[PDB]
Amino acid sequence: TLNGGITDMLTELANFEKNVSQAIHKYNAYRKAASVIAKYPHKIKSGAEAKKLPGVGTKIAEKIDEFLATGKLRKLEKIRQDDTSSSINLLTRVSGIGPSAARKFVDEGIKTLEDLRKNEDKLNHHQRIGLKYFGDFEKRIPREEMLQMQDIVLNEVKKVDSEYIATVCGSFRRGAESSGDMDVLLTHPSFTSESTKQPKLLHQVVEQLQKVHFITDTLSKGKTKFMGVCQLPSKNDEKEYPHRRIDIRLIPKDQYYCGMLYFTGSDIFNKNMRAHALEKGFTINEYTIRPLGVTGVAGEPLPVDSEKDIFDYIQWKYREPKDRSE
DNA sequence: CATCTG
DNA sequence: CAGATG
Ligand code: NA
Ligand code: NA
Ligand code: NA
Repeated sequence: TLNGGITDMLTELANFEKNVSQAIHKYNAYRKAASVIAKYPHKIKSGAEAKKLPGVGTKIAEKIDEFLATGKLRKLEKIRQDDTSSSINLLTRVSGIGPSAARKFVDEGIKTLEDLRKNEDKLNHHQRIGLKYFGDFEKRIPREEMLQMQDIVLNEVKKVDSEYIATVCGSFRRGAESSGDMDVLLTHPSFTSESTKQPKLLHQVVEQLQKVHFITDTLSKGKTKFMGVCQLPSKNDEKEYPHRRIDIRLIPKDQYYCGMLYFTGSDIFNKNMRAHALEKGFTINEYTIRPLGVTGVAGEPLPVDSEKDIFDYIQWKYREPKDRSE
C-alpha cells in the first residue's frame, strides 16, 4: 500500500475520536482524509503535499510531517498507553457496549472484563450476553461449521413451511473459508412490500430454531429482524461448540433477490455493479432495481424473480457468488 | 435501518 | 421520546 503508513495512522486517530473522544466531526475528518489519501497515486513526501488534497488540512498535514520525519506519532503513542483509552477500547469489544456505554463504565471505575462480571447488574440483557460469550464472539466460524449451521437452519425452516425461502449470505455464500457470523435472509410469498408486516412469519422460524435448541439467546427480535445467538449440538462427553452470532432478516418476496445480492457482496462488487447499472440507466439498491431517467427520475421497481434477473436488466453475464470478489 | 432502554 | 447499538 503506497501510503499505508499514513492511512493507518489516520484510521487509528479516527477510531480514537469515535470510541474515546466521541467527537463525530474529527472522526469524520480523519476518515475522509484516509479515504482521499488512499486514492492518491503518489508516495506522499510531506504534509504540504498531502494538504493539497481535499479533506486534508493544517492539523492532518502536521501529523503527516511528524510521521514521515520520525516514523511515529507521539499522540498515538500516548493514546496506546493511556489507561482510560485502552479500557474503553477493551469494553467496546463486548457486543452491546458502544462508545457511550464504555465511557459510562470506565467513569464508574469499570475497566476490565472481570470488572464487568462483578458488575453484571449494571449491564442490560444484550451486554450480559455479549460478556458471557465474549471469547466465542471474537472467534471465526470455520466454513465446515457454517455448513452444519446452514443444514440446521434450512431444514428447520422448511419444516415450518415449505414455502419459506432461506439463504445464508455474506462471505460464506462467496465460498469464504471462515465467517464472522451467520446472516440469514428469509422470505415468504405471502409477504410483499405493500402489505402489512406479518409478525408471525419471522417469529415462527425463530421459535422452531429455539425448539430444537439451535438458537440459545435473543439480543433483539421484531417483525422483520432477529439478532441472537446459536450453537451447534454436541454428543454427551464431547466438548461443546462455541456460541455464534446469528441474524435473521425477513424481507418482502418482491425485494428478496435484491436483498440477497446486496448482503452477499462483496462491498467492492456491489460498488462496481451499482456503477455499471447507472451507466445502463438503472439504479440498484438493497431493495429494488429501478430504471433511471435522464432527468434523474427513478422509475417504479422492476419485477425481480432471481439474482439473474438483475444481471439481465443491466446486460451483465450472471456472476456466481464465488466470482463476486469485485 | 430495526430494535432496545429508561 | 432521544440516544444508543449492531
Ligand atoms: Na461493542
Ligand atoms: Na474451531
Ligand atoms: Na441528534
